[PDB]
Amino acid sequence: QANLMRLKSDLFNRSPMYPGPTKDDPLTVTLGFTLQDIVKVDSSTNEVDLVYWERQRWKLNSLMWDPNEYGNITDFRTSAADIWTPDITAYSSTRPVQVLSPQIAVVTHDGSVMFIPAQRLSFMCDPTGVDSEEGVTCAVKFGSWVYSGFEIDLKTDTDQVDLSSYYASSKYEILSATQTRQVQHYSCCPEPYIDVNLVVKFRER
Amino acid sequence: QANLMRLKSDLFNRSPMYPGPTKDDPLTVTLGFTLQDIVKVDSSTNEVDLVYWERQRWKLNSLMWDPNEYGNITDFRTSAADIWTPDITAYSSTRPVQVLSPQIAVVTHDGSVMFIPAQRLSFMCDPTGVDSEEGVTCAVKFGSWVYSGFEIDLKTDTDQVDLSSYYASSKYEILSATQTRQVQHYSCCPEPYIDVNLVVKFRER
Amino acid sequence: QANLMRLKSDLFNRSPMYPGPTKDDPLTVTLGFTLQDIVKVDSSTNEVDLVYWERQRWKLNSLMWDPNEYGNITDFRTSAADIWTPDITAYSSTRPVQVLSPQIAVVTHDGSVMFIPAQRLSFMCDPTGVDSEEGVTCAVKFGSWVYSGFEIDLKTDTDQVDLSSYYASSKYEILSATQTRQVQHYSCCPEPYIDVNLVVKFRER
Amino acid sequence: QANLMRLKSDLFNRSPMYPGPTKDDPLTVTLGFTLQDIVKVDSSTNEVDLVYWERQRWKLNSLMWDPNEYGNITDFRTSAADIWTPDITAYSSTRPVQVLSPQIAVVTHDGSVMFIPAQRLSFMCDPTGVDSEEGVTCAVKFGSWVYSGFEIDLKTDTDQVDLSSYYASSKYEILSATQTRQVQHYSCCPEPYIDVNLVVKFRER
Amino acid sequence: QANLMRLKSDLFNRSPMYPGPTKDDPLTVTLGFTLQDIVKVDSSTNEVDLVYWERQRWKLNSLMWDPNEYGNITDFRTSAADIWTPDITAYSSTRPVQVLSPQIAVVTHDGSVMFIPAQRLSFMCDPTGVDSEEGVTCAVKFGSWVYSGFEIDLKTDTDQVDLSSYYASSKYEILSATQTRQVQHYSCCPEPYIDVNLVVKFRER
Ligand SMILES: CN1[C@@H]2CCC[C@H]1C[C@@H](NC(=O)c1nn(C)c3ccccc13)C2
Ligand SMILES: CN1[C@@H]2CCC[C@H]1C[C@@H](NC(=O)c1nn(C)c3ccccc13)C2
Ligand SMILES: CN1[C@@H]2CCC[C@H]1C[C@@H](NC(=O)c1nn(C)c3ccccc13)C2
Ligand SMILES: CN1[C@@H]2CCC[C@H]1C[C@@H](NC(=O)c1nn(C)c3ccccc13)C2
Ligand SMILES: CN1[C@@H]2CCC[C@H]1C[C@H](NC(=O)c1nn(C)c3ccccc13)C2
Ligand SMILES: *C1O[C@H](CO)[C@@H](O)[C@H](O)[C@H]1NC(C)=O
Ligand SMILES: *[C@@H]1O[C@H](CO)[C@@H](O)[C@H](O)[C@H]1NC(C)=O
Ligand SMILES: *[C@@H]1O[C@H](CO)[C@@H](O)[C@H](O)[C@H]1NC(C)=O
Ligand SMILES: *[C@@H]1O[C@H](CO)[C@@H](O)[C@H](O)[C@H]1NC(C)=O
Ligand code: NA
Repeated sequence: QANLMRLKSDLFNRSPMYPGPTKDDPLTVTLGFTLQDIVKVDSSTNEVDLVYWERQRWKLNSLMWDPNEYGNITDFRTSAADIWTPDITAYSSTRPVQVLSPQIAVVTHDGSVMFIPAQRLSFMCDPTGVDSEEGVTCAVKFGSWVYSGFEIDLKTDTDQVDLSSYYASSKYEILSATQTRQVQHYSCCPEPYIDVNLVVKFRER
Repeated sequence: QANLMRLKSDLFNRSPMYPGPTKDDPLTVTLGFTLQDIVKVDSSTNEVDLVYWERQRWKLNSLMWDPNEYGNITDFRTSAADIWTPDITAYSSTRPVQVLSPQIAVVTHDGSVMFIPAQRLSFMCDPTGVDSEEGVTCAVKFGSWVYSGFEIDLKTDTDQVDLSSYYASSKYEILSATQTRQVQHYSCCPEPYIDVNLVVKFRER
Repeated sequence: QANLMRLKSDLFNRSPMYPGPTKDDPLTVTLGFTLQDIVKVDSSTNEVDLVYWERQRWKLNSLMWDPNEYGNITDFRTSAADIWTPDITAYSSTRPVQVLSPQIAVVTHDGSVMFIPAQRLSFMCDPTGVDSEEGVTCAVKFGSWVYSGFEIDLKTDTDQVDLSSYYASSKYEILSATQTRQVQHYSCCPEPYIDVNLVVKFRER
Repeated sequence: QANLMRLKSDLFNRSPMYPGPTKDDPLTVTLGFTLQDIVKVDSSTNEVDLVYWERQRWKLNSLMWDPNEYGNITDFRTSAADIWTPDITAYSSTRPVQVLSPQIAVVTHDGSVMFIPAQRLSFMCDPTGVDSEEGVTCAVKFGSWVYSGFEIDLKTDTDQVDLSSYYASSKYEILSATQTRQVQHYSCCPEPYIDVNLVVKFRER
Repeated sequence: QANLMRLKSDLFNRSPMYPGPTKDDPLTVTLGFTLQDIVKVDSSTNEVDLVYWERQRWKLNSLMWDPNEYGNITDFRTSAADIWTPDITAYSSTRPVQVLSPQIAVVTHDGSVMFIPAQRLSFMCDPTGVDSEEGVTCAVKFGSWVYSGFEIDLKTDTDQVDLSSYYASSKYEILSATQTRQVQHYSCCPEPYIDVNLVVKFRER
């Protein structure tokens, strides 16, 4: 708490805050999902609720420091409201996402930030076939809402969704879960937008 | 990050916020709807729920700059709470509108602002006949709540609601989707009032 | 915009906020209701849901200005948070009232304020007989919570509830809707309180 | 209004907020309840919902003033957020309480404060026998959450619950309703613990 | 109350905010659960709702003080927002935890802090067999969300969950309730994490 108080002051109070990436200084955000449980399936309205962890990672020069000047501190924890965060969001949610975890990020001396919110999400899915052997497939896109591919690019560290914390006695079993970076060119806008596509095939019991 | 900080502070920290339009200095807000899905139909209460993107566009002289002065930044993204926004509301909602996307807008050097919140709206519609071949038509009007057409004029770039992102496997099919500007030279108050009427015709299957 | 910025700064940033009325300087608030729809009837809990606009009007000398001193501005819109508002509330709600419109008010140069929040309200009503030819009668009264008649008085411009914007395809037809000034005395307190009684008789179909 | 603003400035700005009661300077909170309706009874979850008013009264020397020094002002109204309030909490709630009235308090020149929030409360109650003629009895205790009897004392003005505003067409019929101060000493601690027990016997029709 | 104001001002305002523990200056959080009721069991979504109090205890050296310098004050109550708090969270919640008690803590002159918030938690649990004589078992982990064992270790003053406040007329009786410290090693990280595993076996009637 000696040099850690002095470090956080030198980063947040003295210096201004990141106003977000630009075309001249773009940013790459790494995205990884941890599927925990499929909680609800509404066939009357086509809604499916997921509980998942959202791994987000990015790096800013204006967060870097030299450990030898701050008690050999390599990393720290702080409120996610102390730093800038990307506007990563689902394209087809039907309700406001609810947050299940503390909003705290980890900041490392290279300027890399690690932020992993646990969330609950209702989204659009016709769940017809979930009670069959073949199951049913759903998909929901995640990406920046207002920044283009020239300002925020996405990447994944793997095409496989982490299922190592999927709830055992879940009403549903996961057949396949894949997260896949796409580059989307919409008819509305001259700039492309980049998303990671969370695709899940699943079935009952 | 260097020129953008200076730009954001010159625009926001060096002038009081735009107090809004007046009779002498009216404003034109362009409006457009993207129907993503019809999410709920209640024939017992006559409530229908929509998920849509509401595109709002306007231009302010006080938000103009010369890029040459700012490292040739032509546009930037900022929190919607940094800038003035129009009081566009649905005239027949039954529940508070729920925001599904980040509250971020796009400001351009010409002074223009693009703001597209994704939203869930519950409004008044008798869905009787939805299970017929002919379907049922709902309608909901959007406009400024407190500004007359003398301060805020409305406008659409097209009469057709954007259906390019409509849920491929939706519970309902859209038969027609129109967005129409309407002007009341009388609405219980001696003053011209303007709305954009959203008319949606749809049926089950 | 230059003059309006100045008027608002002069009103809101150079004088302490109005501390509300007192016995020595009372206030009269005008109240009117516009019934848009009866959205829910629950005979198992005796709750009825209304959607209405509540019109509130009052005058403060501390909001007066001479137009000549400010570009001939005669009136402007501002956030309701910028001004004092009366604590008018429904007496028999069963759930927190929900606001459906922007919290913005019109201020006029003579010091008059017009504030019209659209709302959804759940209140105590036994709807027994609503499917009868005669119908059922519900009532909810609205008043200040902590200001007596010596500090806040209420009046109405008409005794008839505005039904000109009632949903044409509502589940319920309105047989009569009145709004009446009433003096209430409580056992706890000597001072009388003033409210406005909203009486609505309606039926199905 | 000049004297009021001056008085408010003197109480809330020329001084720090009351840090709360201590063992050297204890405080007595008078508690009284007003039952308005019993709105929900869930026999499967053992939850009952009340709509009631919680009357709290205490007196601070720091809130005293001589009316002669302030143009004869003997009392005023002000947002509950401007002053300290006791942590009177229900001990067996199942859900967060929902506020139904404005949060304004009345402050009298003797330093006394009167604060009466209207609330919807969900609490633990096996309602078995509510349809019988003997009905059912439910109870919920109210007191400080973190202050012992050494810091906050509780007191009632009467043992009868105010039924003068009980909903006339309520689904239920109140057989008895009492509010009783209770003290429980413990062998580990010299500090007593104080609560007011709200006991309601009721039945259908 | 004069001494208390000066104490709180010396500890909070004339001192930098505690930045949380590190590898160098780690922290031990003592954890305890008082179970009040099992309020909901959903067998179609595998969700169980608990209401409980969560006793948190820890000690900062930065919150120590000499009572002799501040009028023999041994402890005081203050908002949980005035001080740093551990990010203890449930690992398998399905909805945001709902706080039922005031967010106030107690700080002792030795620097120790006791924080006991009442809560409603929804978590993943297959309730299959609850209506049987053997009953059913649920488990939920609680621990820091961003800190490892190096920064935060957990402790329990006992291994039995307090059932002395369990609702007597509950829909369910408890068969066993344990709170047991566990040390994990998730594959993502080379550092260990501490958690306390609340395990509850129970049944109807
Ligand atoms: C990820 N985001 C980007 C692409 C679409 C969804 C969001 C919002 C944002 N959308 C848009 O900018 C957008 N959408 N429509 C239908 C338009 C029509 C005309 C002009 C702009 C737009 C950009
Ligand atoms: C966009 N807005 C304008 C047009 C109607 C919808 C909203 C509400 C606003 N309403 C009104 O201003 C309004 N309404 N009633 C019944 C009144 C009676 C007397 C004076 C004013 C009003 C006007
Ligand atoms: C409209 N108002 C609401 C809140 C305060 C003033 C009035 C009267 C009423 N509340 C009262 O103030 C009130 N009620 N009871 C039973 C009391 C007992 C002692 C002192 C005051 C009261 C409700
Ligand atoms: C207001 N309070 C009451 C209700 C819950 C919150 C607080 C905590 C309080 N509990 C106590 O602090 C408590 N209880 N027992 C049996 C003890 C034995 C030794 C030391 C402390 C306690 C109970
Ligand atoms: C369960 N966890 C959460 C809460 C604390 C213990 C652990 C550790 C912590 N972080 C992680 O869970 C975590 N980190 N990375 C890089 C991951 C990659 C894939 C899956 C999970 C993670 C948060
Ligand atoms: C508390 O403070 C007083 C004042 O200085 C001190 O003299 C005394 O030791 C303490 N209390 C007792 C035991 O008198
Ligand atoms: C755009 O502005 C930049 C400022 O660095 C300038 O270097 C550049 O010349 C400008 N564009 C043109 C016309 O080259
Ligand atoms: C307002 O209007 C009057 C009359 O038209 C005009 O003479 C005066 O200059 C105006 N004041 C301002 C500042 O616009
Ligand atoms: C209160 O002020 C008025 C004068 O404005 C006067 O009637 C009265 O004397 C004053 N109070 C007392 C106690 O005199
Ligand atoms: Na009243």
